[PDB]
Amino acid sequence: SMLILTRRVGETLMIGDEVTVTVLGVKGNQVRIGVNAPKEVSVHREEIYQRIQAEK
Amino acid sequence: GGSMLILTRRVGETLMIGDEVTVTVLGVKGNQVRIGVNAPKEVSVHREEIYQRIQAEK
Amino acid sequence: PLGSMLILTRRVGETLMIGDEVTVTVLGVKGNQVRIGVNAP
Amino acid sequence: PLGSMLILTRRVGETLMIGDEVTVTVLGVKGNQVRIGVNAP
Amino acid sequence: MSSRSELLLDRFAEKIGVGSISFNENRLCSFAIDEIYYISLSDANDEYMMIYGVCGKFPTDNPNFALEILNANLWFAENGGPYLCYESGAQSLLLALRFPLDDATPEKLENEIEVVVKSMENLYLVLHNQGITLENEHMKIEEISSSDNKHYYA
Amino acid sequence: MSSRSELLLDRFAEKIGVGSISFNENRLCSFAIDEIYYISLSDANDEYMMIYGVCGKFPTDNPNFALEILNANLWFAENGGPYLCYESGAQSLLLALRFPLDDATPEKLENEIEVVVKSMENLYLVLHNQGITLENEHMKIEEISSSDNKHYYAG
Repeated sequence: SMLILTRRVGETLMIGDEVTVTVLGVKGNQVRIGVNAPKEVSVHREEIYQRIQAEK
Repeated sequence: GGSMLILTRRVGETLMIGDEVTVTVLGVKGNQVRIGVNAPKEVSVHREEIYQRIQAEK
Repeated sequence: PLGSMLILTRRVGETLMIGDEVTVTVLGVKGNQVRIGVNAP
Repeated sequence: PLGSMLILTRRVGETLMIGDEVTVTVLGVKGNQVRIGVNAP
Repeated sequence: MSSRSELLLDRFAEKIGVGSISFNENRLCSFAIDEIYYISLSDANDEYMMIYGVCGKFPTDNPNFALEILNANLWFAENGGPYLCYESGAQSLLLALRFPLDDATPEKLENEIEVVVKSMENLYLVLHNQGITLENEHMKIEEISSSDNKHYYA
Repeated sequence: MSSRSELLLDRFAEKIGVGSISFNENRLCSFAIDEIYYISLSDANDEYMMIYGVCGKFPTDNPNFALEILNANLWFAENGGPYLCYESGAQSLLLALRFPLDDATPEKLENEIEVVVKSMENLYLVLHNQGITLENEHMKIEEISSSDNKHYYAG
């Protein structure tokens, strides 16, 4: 279930009860993204996480 | 005549200054010499040009 | 100024992992508007 | 395998300081032999 | 006129959009990248410029943290990235990167500052994943604390 | 041999006369320059080689020491390497410096290693003047304790 939505710079979306994602800015096709999440909730660049796990 | 005592030492030989400092010629390669120094922990050892620039920071 | 907020950069097509089962993908960008894809647990 | 010995390289014409009163200068080199200039009280 | 680093800095300021950035008594200036990242520039030598990405106040209580930062310098060395450093005057954690002034261009200066910013992003992510958030104080490097040993560190 | 990095290592072991040197299981080979300085080489990737100068065992008591080492990285950054680092496996202080494999000759590799050696000497010197001598334990790096965060440590 992939939820597709739209936000503008300065706007926010909630994921669950403890995580909020903020659209901080746009430069070209790059989006600055803010994340509020607890300590135990890890944040990863997905391509970096996949390279980590590809090495066993 | 810049140095008071001039002498020669071969690789593996030793020169003593006083009785608490020992200078060892460890190796020679080209015009650079590996030098070993045994000295008390409070006696400081410096490359003279680096010490001069430590003085340059007035 | 933003407190403990973690700030990342994501280009169109790049994905962000949150936790073990949440992913956020930048699906498109124009102006100050971006489209986001959130995979739900 | 040199223990607590302090080791440093000196080119011909470079000087080594020991304490405040002693200097050791590499004056010349031939083969495995070195000419050393020493200043000490 | 100006040194070719001061002229480069004014030209980079106009290209990025910050009003007027100038070096100070200690040949240091500080500014904000996208109003998020504190970058300081040092006009130390006429052959190189220093880029400092101030990450945050160094954890006063964590002895393992310094060792983890040193251990991360391994992989920063592999990737040719900036150096993880500690500024003792402000007790800040820094990312330091040398920028050569020969063939220097505002485009290259921006791209190297971007490398510093990207490294800051990835470090902030790693620190967050370890449950660490660095305090945000003394982010503008007014002055670097000097040491006698700095001339030997080469 | 299967890379220009292996051919570089073989020609370098010939030029120095350290005998037969070969990258091990983890592509880490350790040797001694002048039978004095412990240096390890890692075939990091197909584009770069890593030169590690193992200074000694990291002090266990002084926490301020880690702060001094970190502060020293400021000035090592001004002078173009090497990097003062900590290796978690052997608990050792070391100087790391990458070597480009483009146009790489054993003379260049030897000169870069000499830059590591000069830095090791300077570090030994400043530690002695501070009153510190590093214990000489676990000098040969056969394996590097890897961190999952290594892929994030880049710009």
